[PDB]
Amino acid sequence: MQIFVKTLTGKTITLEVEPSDTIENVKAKIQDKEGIPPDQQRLIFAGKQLEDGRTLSDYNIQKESTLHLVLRLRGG
Amino acid sequence: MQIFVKTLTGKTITLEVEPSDTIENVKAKIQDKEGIPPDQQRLIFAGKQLEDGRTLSDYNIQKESTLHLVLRLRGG
Amino acid sequence: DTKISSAAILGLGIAFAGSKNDEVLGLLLPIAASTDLPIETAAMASLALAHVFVGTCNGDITTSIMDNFLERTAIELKTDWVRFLALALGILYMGQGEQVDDVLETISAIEHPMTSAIEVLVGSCAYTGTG
Repeated sequence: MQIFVKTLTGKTITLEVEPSDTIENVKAKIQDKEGIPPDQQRLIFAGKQLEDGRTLSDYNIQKESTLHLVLRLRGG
Repeated sequence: MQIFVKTLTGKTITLEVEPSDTIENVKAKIQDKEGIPPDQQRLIFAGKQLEDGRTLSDYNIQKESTLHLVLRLRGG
Repeated sequence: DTKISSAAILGLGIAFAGSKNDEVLGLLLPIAASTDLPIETAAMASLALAHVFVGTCNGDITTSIMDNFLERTAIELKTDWVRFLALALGILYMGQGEQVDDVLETISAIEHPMTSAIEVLVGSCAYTGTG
């Protein structure tokens, strides 16, 4: 399915994933798109935050779902 | 090349390094200049924190690059 | 009386007032959320930027400010500054924009009913409030 990812900056990303896909796999796909390191990411969806390992299915995340992505608490 | 190291609120230190230079090596040059021990340093660039081992070439850090010298201390 | 502090930040605010330089920010942000040094000169700084980026809101900002209300961390100390901080998050935007609406959605998506007080502040303002 094609899920969207809205950043806290002002941009969206259309990533093609599936239900069996692991949140970890997603974070990786993002790092390839932009350049943000996994150890520095925060995905939130209608419900709560997506933990590593689990699959997009666990969070019943369907297609066209907006994933609120936020960077770690830093400064620069 | 001559890279710059701006301190949060101290001064801008300039160190002559190269692309094959390892971050750890840089931190060493700083410890010799001032007195801050590596185990108490944190080079941040464009918001992207640099990890030890890597080289100034991995981050593409060119010459006259402004590095934000930040401190850190956590573990518990 | 008035702490020389205000006088200091005041000068800086009028310094890089009209200068969208990614430098000042690259220094203020950290000192505002570098996860280390105290939270003293931090709070003030946070406001300094708000004044400048009062209109055009950046990302690295709402990101750190947000990752704060949640993780907070910057706990090294505590006293009274959540007032000025919350205020910024409000004026952080121009005013008329559903953008804020989304933000609130994030704060609601996550637990931590402590920031509730804030949810009522920003909420009451902008849309969803007046009648």
